[PDB]
Amino acid sequence: SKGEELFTGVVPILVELDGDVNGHKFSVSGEGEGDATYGKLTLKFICTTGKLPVPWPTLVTTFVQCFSRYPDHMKRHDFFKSAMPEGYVQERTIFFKDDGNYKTRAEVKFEGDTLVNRIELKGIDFKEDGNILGHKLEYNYNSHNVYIMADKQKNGIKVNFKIRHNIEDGSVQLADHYQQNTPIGDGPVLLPDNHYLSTQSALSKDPNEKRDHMVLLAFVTAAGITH
Amino acid sequence: SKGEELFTGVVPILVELDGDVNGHKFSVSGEGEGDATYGKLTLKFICTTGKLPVPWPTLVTTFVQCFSRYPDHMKRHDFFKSAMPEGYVQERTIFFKDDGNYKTRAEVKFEGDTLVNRIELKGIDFKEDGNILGHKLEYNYNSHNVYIMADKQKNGIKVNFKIRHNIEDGSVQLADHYQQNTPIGDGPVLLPDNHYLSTQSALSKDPNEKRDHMVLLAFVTAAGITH
Amino acid sequence: SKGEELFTGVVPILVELDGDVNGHKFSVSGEGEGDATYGKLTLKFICTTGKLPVPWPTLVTTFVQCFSRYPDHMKRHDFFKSAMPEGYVQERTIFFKDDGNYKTRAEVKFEGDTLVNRIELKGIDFKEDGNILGHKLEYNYNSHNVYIMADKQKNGIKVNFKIRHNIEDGSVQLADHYQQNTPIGDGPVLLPDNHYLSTQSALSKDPNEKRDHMVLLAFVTAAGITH
Amino acid sequence: KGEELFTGVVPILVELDGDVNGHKFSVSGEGEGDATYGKLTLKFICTTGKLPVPWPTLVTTFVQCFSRYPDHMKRHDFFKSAMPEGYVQERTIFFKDDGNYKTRAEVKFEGDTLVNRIELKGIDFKEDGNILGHKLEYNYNSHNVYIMADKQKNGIKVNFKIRHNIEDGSVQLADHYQQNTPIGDGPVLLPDNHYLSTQSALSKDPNEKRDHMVLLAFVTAAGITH
Repeated sequence: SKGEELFTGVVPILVELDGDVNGHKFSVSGEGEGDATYGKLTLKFICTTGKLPVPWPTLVTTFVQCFSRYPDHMKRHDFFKSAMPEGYVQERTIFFKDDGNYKTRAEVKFEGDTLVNRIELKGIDFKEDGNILGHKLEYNYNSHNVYIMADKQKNGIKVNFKIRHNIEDGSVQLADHYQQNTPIGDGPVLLPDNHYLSTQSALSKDPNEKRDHMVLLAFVTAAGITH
Repeated sequence: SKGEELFTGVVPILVELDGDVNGHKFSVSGEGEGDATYGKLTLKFICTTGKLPVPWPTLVTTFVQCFSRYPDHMKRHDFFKSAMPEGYVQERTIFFKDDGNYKTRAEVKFEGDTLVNRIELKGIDFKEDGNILGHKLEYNYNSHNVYIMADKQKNGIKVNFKIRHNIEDGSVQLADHYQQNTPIGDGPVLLPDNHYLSTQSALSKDPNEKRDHMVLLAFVTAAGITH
Repeated sequence: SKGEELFTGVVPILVELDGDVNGHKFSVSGEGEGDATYGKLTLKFICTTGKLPVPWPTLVTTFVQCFSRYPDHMKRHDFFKSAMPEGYVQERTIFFKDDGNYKTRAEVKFEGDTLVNRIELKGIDFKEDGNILGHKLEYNYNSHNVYIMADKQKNGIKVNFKIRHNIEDGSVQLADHYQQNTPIGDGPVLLPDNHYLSTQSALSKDPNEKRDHMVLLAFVTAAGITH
Repeated sequence: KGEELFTGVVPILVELDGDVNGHKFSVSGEGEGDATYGKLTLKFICTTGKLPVPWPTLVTTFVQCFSRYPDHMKRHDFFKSAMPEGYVQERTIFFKDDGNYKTRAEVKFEGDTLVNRIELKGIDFKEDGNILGHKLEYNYNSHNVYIMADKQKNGIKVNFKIRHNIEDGSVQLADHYQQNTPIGDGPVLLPDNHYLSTQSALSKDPNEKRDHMVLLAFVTAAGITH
């Protein structure tokens, strides 16, 4: 696609999130860059309102699948890049098993030379001392496959996966993600055959940073198609 | 699961289809056996009403995913066998791109020692000299991945994939499958995490058979989960 | 490769083996066809000297990897078709754990329009009532990955894998395969990056065949490269 | 038993003495690994000054014991089985149309630290080539690392081919021939054939003045379901 050409090098990224979980309001700003050639992202996020009222790992998926590496033999299946520069809307509901849910809406588009992800998040029905509001999730992250299908009637894609968040007591908290992406612009996009994205995420801290924050490094690679 | 034990050896299979495509009525009977230990199926189908009014390859998917091989580390994700012996209802719409569609409903269950697949099929809006009613498909079959997701809210699974049917002029006819599977019985069943089945199908003819028929050998293996 | 073009359709196959295992001399003739577009082989083998003195499954690997399906994105890695029509020599040692070994030399090449596999096999040091000469192997077959690497100095490849043969008492007999393939002709061949072949095999009988025999259907697909 | 040593975060030390076409250098590295996620974080410093070869050419030389082996493949993890006593890792790396590295390393626990001590000899490099001429980009591709048992040495043989992107758009290949053997007398796990899928991110420390490399790696075993 034409949008693909915008990703051949290193692209600066900005992330902005306005959040409300059980009435606790908060904001996060992020910045970094993406190198889709290697399917690699580097981002740092800061809670600018003080302490983040939910665990950092619960927000990883919310904080730019246009940086996925699509191998050459799968390049006609890259919806994300095909929607650029005008972008796409990404909406999710994330159901935390035996707990509350997040609902998110984001616009992912170029603003000048920068890929910008602007999100609104609303979380409801969380348990005051469940794993989320009780901060019981470990500061780590597992590898996942993100399943993608075309949604022709909406000129976009439907996406589903289930994050496994390790809890401090040895158990796992699941977070079931129902996701849709739809183009912002009117130009044609690539609607894919079924496939998946293999995703790895490394969370760390900036030793020079005193605010509540998260450093993220991600690798994302499309797979599953040989026709 | 309990139902898993029913598939440790060779199980006889019967298949019965009653069909109507654009008003053309037909019946097909099938028989053979499955060996889920190897993900292997061998079946022969006969059109008992005369000539089959659609190409045999378009019915391959319609004609027992309980015979899939689930490797030991994925056995908790085998919905199909866990629903046995009482079985499951399998419903599909199959959309032939630029052509008509099949809607099917099937009960797959043990009747005595035999696994029985009883199907009703209705096809509508087919073009009279399209690839299907014009018999323009080659007698062959590609390898496909069948994507499975849980639908817990509806007590079953949702399955999606797109068959590529090779056409006699070198093009491909796409057949987009939307499938739902629901237990028939009351007992506990396994709802899987997202995964796929890798499917290969060999079509052939019985040299001693003068009626319109298809011999089918399949291998199906589950993949995609390491957690 | 130029040799690739010889496999775009269905290609008849002939197999001939002369064997001697612990002094037991036997001969097997086989015939059928291959369709590399689908990675598919169908073959029937007959022991023309009487009863086979070793179990049929032990000879499956010996009885045409040129019929593998190489996906379009991996076609530069298909050594086997590149060596045609002049062909290649395939040599193996097969070490049956806690038992004897087979040593084989085969020529695989076109003779007219037919792909012929002509093999000499020598087996030594088998135990008289071990799993092999004692006929304790089940008539079935598991799926395997066949690992391929280039051998630049021999202008060919080196191949390794270990077959798991199921035994009648529930155990497994291992057969470790050390394999080398070299071109017969002096024309250019394709030397691959490391990859593997995913292989599935279905063994059956011809109900109207009174001779000692085996019917074989195989699917083979190359994988492991996206660069 | 060696498995048990990797359930949590394990500090790492790396020490390399090198000589490439007579150019002597040393590198010290440190960080940690978390095999539960197959994840490594390491920082390397050239302590002798400028590194005389590109940082990417040394990535594979600078602890496969931190690979994630999924539960169904745990019987195939040679690397951890050799711990704490360790293994020797030897390689020849052939750079196509250029010279070669030969390495010998001991990888073992020294107290609670996993330590990788390497000797590297490089020869027959072209002074104007991709390596000594510093024409490799500061990046890294994903690779599969193919492992087989070597029963008669009671270890493994490993082969793969690194693709290093060149500053003009071409690729410099580095064919790795690798062998690992136990240092101790204890039993080890000899695996069935399989591979490790490897991803590597190279970066810089914005406050580090010395010639250095920051590396993050993810490594996961695959290919077995029997």
